[PDB]
Amino acid sequence: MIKQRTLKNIIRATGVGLHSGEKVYLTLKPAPVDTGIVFSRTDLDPVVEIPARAENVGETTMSTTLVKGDVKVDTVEHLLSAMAGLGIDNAYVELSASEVPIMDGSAGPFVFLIQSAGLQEQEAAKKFIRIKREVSVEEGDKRAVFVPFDGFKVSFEIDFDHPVFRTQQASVDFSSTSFVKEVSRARTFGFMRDIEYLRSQNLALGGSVENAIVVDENRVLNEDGLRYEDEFVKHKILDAIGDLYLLGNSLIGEFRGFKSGHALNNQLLRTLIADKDAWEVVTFEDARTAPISYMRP
Ligand SMILES: O=C(N[C@@H]1C[C@H](C(=O)NCc2ccc(C#Cc3ccc(CN4CCOCC4)cc3)cc2)N(C(=O)C2CC2)C1)[C@@H]1C[C@H](F)CN1
Ligand SMILES: [Zn+2]
Repeated sequence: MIKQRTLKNIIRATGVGLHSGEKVYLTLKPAPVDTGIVFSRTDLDPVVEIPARAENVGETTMSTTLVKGDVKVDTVEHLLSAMAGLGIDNAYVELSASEVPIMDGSAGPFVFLIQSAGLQEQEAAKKFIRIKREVSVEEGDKRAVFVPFDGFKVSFEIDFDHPVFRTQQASVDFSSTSFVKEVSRARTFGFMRDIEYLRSQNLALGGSVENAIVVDENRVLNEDGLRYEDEFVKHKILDAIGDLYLLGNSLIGEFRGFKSGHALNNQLLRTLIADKDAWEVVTFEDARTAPISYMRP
């Protein structure tokens, strides 16, 4: 059968929080069967643990954020992206501060570390949510859609009215396209104008070229430019995938985002969980017949 994966070994990384400018020490520990992904504030006494279920999501404005009480964990999307990518079911994610470190602006550093350590299969069937019906949300000109699909695939359009905006639509089937190779390296991005305002509202305090695509009026200001033709929309997919990990079970279906953010992605989540008609849980007693598949541990 398809079995749950956890970490083989623990991983320590160090970085800054993009919004906080805070030095943050990160530790990824294996977790038991049926733990799911569980974020943890080790700097607090006692320690505060927020499962990365959708129920725990807060201010979605500048990043995806987990809350319990008046304790938050900011910017989980890139890491959850990475964990989703490699099909990790169970991990604890320890932090010395409120924000998850940004590293380079992509999932790549996270995927690296996860795979250097390696994965452990566990005597327990992986549980899957199969999309069974179109489920759609709109707000103004944004839209966000699940569509049943025998596999896992993500599509995104964006429109920025911008000299730099190269391609603004992409679609990836992850049962025939390497998440690792095609999506994981896609960096977050800010606009020159936004940044000037946000710094003077104590946001983007840890932001630099070393972890973000910086865009002028006209051009990427990053000396070494883009990792991809379509990095921006490739990053949007990355983020989308993270948000979808909050289900707390992997997805057999397709997502389509149009101009969508964390806020509308999270609405889509809630609505989907609410319409029990629209989905079902499935395990597979024979991976050679299952519609999505996995990399070697
Ligand atoms: O990636 C995400 N969203 C995407 C990207 C983008 C967005 O929300 N971006 C959010 C974002 C905002 C600001 C920065 C920065 C910086 C910065 C760079 C240089 C200096 C000065 N330097 C410092 C060093 O010295 C030299 C100068 C100072 C600061 C990076 C990302 N977006 C948008 O739609 C944008 C348009 C609204 C969709 C989510 C959200 C979080 F960003 C993380 N994941
Ligand atoms: Zn992002």
